[PDB]
Amino acid sequence: ALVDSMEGVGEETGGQIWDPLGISEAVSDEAVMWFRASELKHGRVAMLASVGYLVGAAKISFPGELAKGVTFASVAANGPYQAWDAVPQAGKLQILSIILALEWATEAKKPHYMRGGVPGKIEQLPFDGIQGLWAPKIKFWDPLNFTGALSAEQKARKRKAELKNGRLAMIGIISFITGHNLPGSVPALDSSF
Amino acid sequence: ALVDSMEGVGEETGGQIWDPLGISEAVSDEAVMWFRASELKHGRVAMLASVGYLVGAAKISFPGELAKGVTFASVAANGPYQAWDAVPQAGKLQILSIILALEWATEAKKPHYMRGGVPGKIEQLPFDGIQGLWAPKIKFWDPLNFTGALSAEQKARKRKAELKNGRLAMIGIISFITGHNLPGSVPALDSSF
Amino acid sequence: VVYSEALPFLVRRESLGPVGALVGDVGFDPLGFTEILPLAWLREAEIKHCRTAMLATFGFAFTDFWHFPGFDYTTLEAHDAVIAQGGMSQLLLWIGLLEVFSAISIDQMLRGSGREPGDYGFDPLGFASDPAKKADLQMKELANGRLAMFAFGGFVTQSVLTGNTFPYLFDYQTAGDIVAIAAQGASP
Amino acid sequence: VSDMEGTGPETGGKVFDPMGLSKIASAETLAWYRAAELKHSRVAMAAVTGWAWVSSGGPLFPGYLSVEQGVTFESLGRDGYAAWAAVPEAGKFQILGVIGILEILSESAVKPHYMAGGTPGKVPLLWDPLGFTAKLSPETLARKRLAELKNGRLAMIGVMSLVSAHFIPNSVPLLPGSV
Amino acid sequence: MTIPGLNAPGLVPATKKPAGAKPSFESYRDTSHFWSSQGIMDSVPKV
Ligand SMILES: CC(=O)O[C@H]1CC(C)(C)C(=C=C/C(C)=C/C=C/C(C)=C/C=C/C=C(C)/C=C/C=C(\C)C(=O)C[C@@]23O[C@]2(C)C[C@@H](O)CC3(C)C)[C@](C)(O)C1
Ligand code: KC2
Ligand code: KC2
Ligand SMILES: CC1=C(C#C/C(C)=C/C=C/C(C)=C/C=C/C=C(C)/C=C/C=C(C)/C=C/[C@@]23O[C@]2(C)C[C@@H](O)CC3(C)C)C(C)(C)C[C@H](O)C1
Repeated sequence: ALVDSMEGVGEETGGQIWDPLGISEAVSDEAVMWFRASELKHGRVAMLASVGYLVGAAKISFPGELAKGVTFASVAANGPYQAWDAVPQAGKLQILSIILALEWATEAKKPHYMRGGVPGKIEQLPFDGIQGLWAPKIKFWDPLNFTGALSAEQKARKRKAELKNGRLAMIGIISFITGHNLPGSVPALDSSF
Repeated sequence: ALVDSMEGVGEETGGQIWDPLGISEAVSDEAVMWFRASELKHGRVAMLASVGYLVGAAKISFPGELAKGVTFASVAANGPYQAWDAVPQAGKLQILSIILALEWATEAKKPHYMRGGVPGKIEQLPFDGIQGLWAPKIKFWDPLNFTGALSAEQKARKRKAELKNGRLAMIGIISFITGHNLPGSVPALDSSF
Repeated sequence: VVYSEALPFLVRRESLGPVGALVGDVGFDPLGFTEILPLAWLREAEIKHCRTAMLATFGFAFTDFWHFPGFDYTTLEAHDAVIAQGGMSQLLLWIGLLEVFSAISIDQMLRGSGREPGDYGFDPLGFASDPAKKADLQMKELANGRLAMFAFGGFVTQSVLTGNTFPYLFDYQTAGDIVAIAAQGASP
Repeated sequence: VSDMEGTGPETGGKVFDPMGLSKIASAETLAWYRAAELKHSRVAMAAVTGWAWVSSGGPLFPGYLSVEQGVTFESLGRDGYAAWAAVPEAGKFQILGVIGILEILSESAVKPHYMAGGTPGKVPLLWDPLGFTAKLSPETLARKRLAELKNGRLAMIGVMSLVSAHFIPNSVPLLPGSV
Repeated sequence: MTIPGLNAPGLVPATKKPAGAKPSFESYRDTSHFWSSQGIMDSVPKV
C-alpha cells in the first residue's frame, strides 16, 4: 500500500526506500500499488526472459521438432534473437493467446491490487470461478505447493529475494538486448549472443 | 435444481454433476428438461447410427434387393458413407416420413417433457389417443416388454447405462464420419470406412 | 449529483430514466439521443440491431466456409446472385410480414399496452423462464449483440478490403510474422 | 515424509532424501512426489518387461499389425527403438491418445484428488478387473504396495540402462552394444 | 431439382483463394452499388 510498509528496501540501498526521484512522495497510494504490481511483473518476466536468453545463447534445445520440418536446432542455430522470428507464426500466436488469457484472468480477480488486493500476489487458480470456462485446478504459482513448507518470516525473506532477483533480471535482459542491438554496449557478451 | 435429481451422474466424473461450463447453472429448469430429452434422443440416434455404420463398414447387408433394380449388396458396395447417397430417393423419403410421424406423435403428448413430464420417457404408444387415426399398438420402446421383468432399481441402473452408452455413441458415430472426411483424424478407422 | 458511470465527467442526462431501469445502464449517452427519441423506441431498435447483427456475423462466417448445393456464390456476391435468383425476395417478403407484426407491437408498446422494449415473448426452450436469470440473460444478450455489431462491420469491411475468405486478414498478416522483433523495412 | 511408505530395509528404515527435497515438500508436494513415483515405477515396469520380451526372443504377436500398408509384428524387428520407429504413426498416435485419455480420467474421475487430500496412484479402472487383490488384508496390501514401489524403482533404473545402452553405446555392461 | 440432403449433399464446401494482395480501392469502388455509375444503375428493383 504505502512505501513505508512495502518490502523491497534492501541493504544495497542502505536499509532505506530507494526513491531518488520524488515519485513515491508525489503519487498517491493506489499509484504505489500499481507500481509494485508492475515491478513484480517486470522482475518475473525478465527472470524468465534472461534464463531463456542464456539457454538460447548456449544453444541448448529440446530433442525433437518445434514443427513438422522445423527442428528446435534449426530455429536455434542462428542465435537467441533470431530464434523468435524463426519460430512459426502459429506457435507464438498460441503463446500470446495463453498469455492474453493469463493476463486477463489475473486482472479479472475482484480484490484488485489497486482496489484492496496485495500488489504482486497473483491469484492462484486464475481460471477458477469463471462461468463458461473450466480449467483444471493447477495453481498458476507453485502447482506442487512448494511454499506450503515455508513459514511467514521465510516467505517474507523469499519475497525480498524475489524482488532483488527480478531487478537484476530486468537489468540483465536489457543488457542482452542492448548488446545484440549495439555491439560493444554490453561487454561479456560474445558473438553467440 | 432439476439438474440435481437425474440418473446421468456417473462415477466417471466422480459423484458429481459434469457441468464444466455451467450451462445447466445458467438456464432455468425447463431448459434442463429440454436438455435431458435432447441428450437421450441424441444418444439413442447415435448408437443406432454407430452400429449401422459398423455394419456398413463390414460390408454386411441383407440377402435381397432394396429396390427393383438395386441390390442391398450393390448399394452397400461403395461403403457406409456413400450408402445413404446411393439409396433410392423414395426410400429416403419413406424413412424421413416415418421419422416425422414418430417425432410428431411423441411431441404431441400433453404431459410432454418441457411442461411437467419425464424427459427422455418417450410415450410408449405415440400414435394411441389420436382421434381418427389408427395404429396397431406396437408400443414404440419395449414392443415385447423386456423392462417389465426388471425392478425399479434395475431399470434405474439401466437408465444410467443408457445415458453412458448414448454419450459414447455420440462420440463414436462422429468419430466414424470425421475419420472418413479427414483421413487419419481418427486412426482406428481403416480406409474401408 | 449522479454522474454517468461510463463517462464520470458528465452528469447523467435525465431522459435516460432511473439509474437501472434498463439492463446495461452505464449511462453511456454523450450525444443525448434520449431527449429527442423515446427510450422504449431506442431500446427496441437496439435489440433489433443486436439480434440482426448476431445472425449476420454468424451467417457471414458460415457462408465463408459452407454453402448449399444450389448457391455456388461467395459471400460478397451472394447478395446480387440470390437477388437475381429470387431468394432474397423471399427473405424480404417473410421478414416483412414479421416486421409488420413487430411494428404493430412497437406502436402498441409506445401507446402504452405494457409490452417491454424488445420482449416478443420468444422463449420456446425455456431459457430465462426463472425471473432470477432473466435480467442477467438480457444483459448477456445486449453485450453479445453490441459486440456482434462491430464484429459484422469488421467482417464486411475487412473482407472487401483484403479479399480473403475467413480471417479477413491481409496476406502479410496471415503468412508473414506478426510477432517479429528483427528490424523491419519499408513494406510488411 | 517419514510416514509416507516406501521406506524399507534397503535404506535402513529411514527416508532416502540426501538433497533434502522432502524438507521443501508440503503435504501436497509430497503427495505429488509419491504419485509421480508410482506412475514412473509402473511405466518402467511395463517398459522393461516389454523390451525384455521383445528383444530376448520370446514369441511375439502373431498375424499382421496392418493388413493394408503391409506392416507385420515379425517384420517390425526385435530392437525396441527400431520397432517403435517402424510401427505406424497411426499406431503411435493411438497408443499415446489412449494413454492420454486414461491420464485425464485418472486426474478427473478420482474426485478426492491425490493433491487435494487423496491416495496417490489410485487409477480406478486400470487395476484388478478380476478382483485378485480384493480379499487381501491391509497388512499384506501394504507389503505389496511397498513391493510395487521397490520393483518399479528397479525397473526405472533398468529402462534407463536400456536407453543408455542404445544411445551411449557400450555404456552399461550386460547390454550388447547395439541396444 | 437438387433437394439439399435427399439427392445431393447438404452443406457443400465453398470455393476459396489461398490468400492474396489487397485489391485496389478503385477495383471494388467502381463495382460497388453506391459509388459506381453502373453499380447504381444495377442497384434497382426487378420484376
Ligand atoms: C551389472 C550391470 O550393469 O547389469 C545391468 C543388467 C541388468 C541387471 C539386467 C539391468 C537391468 C534391468 C533390470 C534389472 C530391470 C528390472 C525391472 C523390473 C524389476 C521390472 C518389474 C516388472 C513388474 C511387473 C510387470 C509386474 C506386474 C505385476 C502385476 C500385474 C501384479 O502385481 C498383479 C498381482 O500381484 C498382485 C498385485 C496381487 C496378487 O494377488 C497376484 C496378482 C497377479 C493378481 C541393468 C540396470 O542394466 C544393470
Ligand atoms: C505457451 C505454450 C503452449 C501451450 C500451452 C500449447 C498448447 C497446445 C495445445 C493444448 C492442449 C494443443 C492441442 C497444441 C497443439 C499444437 N501446438 Mg502448441 N502450445 C504452446 C506453445 C506452442 C508453440 C511455441 C508451438 C506450438 C505448436 C503446436 C502444434 C504444431 C503444429 C505443427 O506441427 O505444425 C500443435 C498441433 C507449434 C506450431 O504451431 O508450429 C507451427 C509451435 O511452434 N505450441 N498446443
Ligand atoms: C422404416 C422405414 C420404412 C417404412 C416404415 C416403410 C414402410 C413401407 C410400407 C408400409 C407402411 C410399404 C407398403 C412400403 C413399400 C415399399 N417400400 Mg418402404 N418403408 C421404409 C423404408 C424404405 C426404404 C429405405 C425403401 C423402401 C422401399 C419400398 C418399396 C420399394 C419399391 C421398389 O421396388 O422400387 C416399396 C414398394 C424402397 C424404395 O423406395 O425403392 C424405390 C427403399 O429403398 N422403404 N414401405
Ligand atoms: C430475428 C429477428 C429478425 C430477423 C431476421 C433475419 C435477418 C432472419 C434471416 C433468416 C434467413 C437468412 C433465413 C433463410 C432461410 C433459407 C431457406 C429456407 C432456403 C430455402 C431454399 C430453397 C427452398 C431452395 C433453394 C435452391 O437451391 C435449391 C436447393 C435447388 C436449386 O435448383 C435452386 C433453388 C434456389 C431452388 C427481425 C424480424 C428482422 C427483427 C426481430 O426483432 C428479430
